[PDB]
Amino acid sequence: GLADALTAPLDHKDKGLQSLTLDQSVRKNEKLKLAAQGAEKTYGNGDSLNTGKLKNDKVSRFDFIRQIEVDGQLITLESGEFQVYKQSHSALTAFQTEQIQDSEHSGKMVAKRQFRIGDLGGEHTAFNQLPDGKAEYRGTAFGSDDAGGKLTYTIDFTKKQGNGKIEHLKSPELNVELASAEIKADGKSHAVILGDVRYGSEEKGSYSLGIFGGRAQEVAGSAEVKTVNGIRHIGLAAKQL
Repeated sequence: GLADALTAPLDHKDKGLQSLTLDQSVRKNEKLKLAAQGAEKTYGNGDSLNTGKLKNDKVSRFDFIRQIEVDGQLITLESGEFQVYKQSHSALTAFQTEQIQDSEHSGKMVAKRQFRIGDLGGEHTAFNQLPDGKAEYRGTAFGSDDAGGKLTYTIDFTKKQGNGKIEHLKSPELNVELASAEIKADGKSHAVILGDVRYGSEEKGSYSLGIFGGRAQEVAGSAEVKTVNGIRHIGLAAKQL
């Protein structure tokens, strides 16, 4: 499904989420080239990724090159692995950097590793159309070199509160509690949750989730965990059973 995501047109026959707009994953004035399984495609800011072709509830992986066109020619600025986690009403992306442009010689690349979240999108649940009871979510938490995290989350729509936890990441300090937090209305009037992240009794950062699907089937977003090495980013996506 990787080559097809790069070569085939959007087809509503494929399982949703059908597509994802790459607003954050491609910066204005730059281009993003993805390659996998013998195919490639280049994206500009605002283009859509064909997530329809990707498998649900798993991380799909592409090689990426972030490029800039300067007076006709394409210069590589960064390369590595582009990750996409697909659910039915939501999706998110992330970047594992492996190389960056040398700071002095534009034509040279230098080994360098780092990790960051890209886009989060899908069919946002309207704040004023939230369901009634309580809901349980289960899914994935993924960070640099580790897609084996397990996300547990619970929403009480009556109290408009959510809370949960991350387990099983290889780095134990990343297995944090996602502390109780209020469901609020976005600037786009979408339902969102912003909360603290905790380990033991202590605050360790923050998390941010959007609620997706007509019936709040899904949550997705990310967490930042403060560490002595220092901030670690974790992608988050879960769904009702």
